[PDB]
Amino acid sequence: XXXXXXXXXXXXXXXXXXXXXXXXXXXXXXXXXXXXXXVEAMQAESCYQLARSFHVQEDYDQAFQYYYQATQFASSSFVLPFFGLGQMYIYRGDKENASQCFEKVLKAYPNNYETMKILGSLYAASEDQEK
Repeated sequence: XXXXXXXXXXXXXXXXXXXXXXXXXXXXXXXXXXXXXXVEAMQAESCYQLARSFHVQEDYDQAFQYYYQATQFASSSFVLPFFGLGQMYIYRGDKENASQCFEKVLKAYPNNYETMKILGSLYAASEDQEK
């Protein structure tokens, strides 16, 4: 109602479309937000939504690349990217970097049930008594 012109607004629209099941609108909004000023290497939401579209489709290589790009883009929302990206390590067969990303996510937000469950499963599968 206010104005759909904006990189952050485009990212929010893409996220709301990807949550509502609409990958074309998400891709278009991501491209428009990456093309527009204010969002070239300062917005994790575009590459984050691209990596989530690839993750939901089981495209973990491009999803991991877009997750790393989003994590390099915006640290202040890094609980969102690395929680995906370490899960891409779960796709890769690398529990160490996955546990590192999940530990960073847990240090950012210690109230996440899903990240806590994933870290518990990873520690029970591959961790010693000191962990």
